Amino acid sequence: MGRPALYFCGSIRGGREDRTLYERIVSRLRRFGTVLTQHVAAAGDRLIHEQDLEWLQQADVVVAEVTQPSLGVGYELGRAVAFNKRILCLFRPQSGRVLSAMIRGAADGSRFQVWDYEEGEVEALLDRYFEA
Amino acid sequence: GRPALYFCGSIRGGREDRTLYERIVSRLRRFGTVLTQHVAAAGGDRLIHEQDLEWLQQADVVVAEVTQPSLGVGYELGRAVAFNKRILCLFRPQSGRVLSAMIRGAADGSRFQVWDYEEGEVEALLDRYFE
Ligand SMILES: *[C@@H]1C[C@H](O)[C@@H](COP(=O)(O)O)O1
Ligand SMILES: *[C@@H]1C[C@H](O)[C@@H](COP(=O)(O)O)O1
Repeated sequence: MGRPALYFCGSIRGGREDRTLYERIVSRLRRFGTVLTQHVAAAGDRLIHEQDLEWLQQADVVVAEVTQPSLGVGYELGRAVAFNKRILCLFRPQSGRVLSAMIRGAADGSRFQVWDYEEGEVEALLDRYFEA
Repeated sequence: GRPALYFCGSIRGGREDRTLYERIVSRLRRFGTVLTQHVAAAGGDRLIHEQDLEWLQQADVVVAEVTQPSLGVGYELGRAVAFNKRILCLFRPQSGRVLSAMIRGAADGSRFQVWDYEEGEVEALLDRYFE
């Protein structure tokens, strides 16, 4: 509790297409606090559910990369909204996808923000959000 | 008309299973009023979010087909759990996918149930759930 707790979410069983980007995000988040996340660099379901729920409640900020569709990321964002968490979502329009209306439409520009970004930009945008 | 039955399934995550969603929605109509975005373009997404949240809050039972990964379906299920809704999830293992741990691990066998099924079983299973 001596540093901010930053909870990172991104697709796993939805697909690990963006795993490298997730590691880039996590690595940068470590500059701004303790990172709580299921994601581990390449280098039971009830327990997985309960641990991520535990991390989520501990979180001061929830950071989600929402480009790859994922039930778990969506579920974690829904639980996070119900917990009144500050939320930042990061989405890549160049993927060719249209972001879920439930995520884009949940944005209010303050406590729930959805930022579009392109390859090469995410570290700069994280610096902006966390006030480097 | 009650019960109100809220159906969720992938849309912008992919419409791979849209025909199965229609089969599910058609069978749900036998047991209650069906509230769903599904019917057989961003820029106004706030209105979509608010409308599905409205339907979810009115729902007596939430039915989700969770085979195709979807942020919206997952988000709706997360909000549904926070609302302490009765939830039924339906998953097809023959899809070759491993269902999200956040959905499978949310199950408690009563208020939150996850049923595996195969093509051709979904109507019988819905009949069974809704008595
Ligand atoms: C909670 C942590 C992680 O971000 C998310 C992964 O969900 P999947 O359904 O496995 O993609 O769950
Ligand atoms: C709310 C209703 C529907 O089941 C779900 C679809 O989400 P997508 O992110 O568009 O797949 O959203």
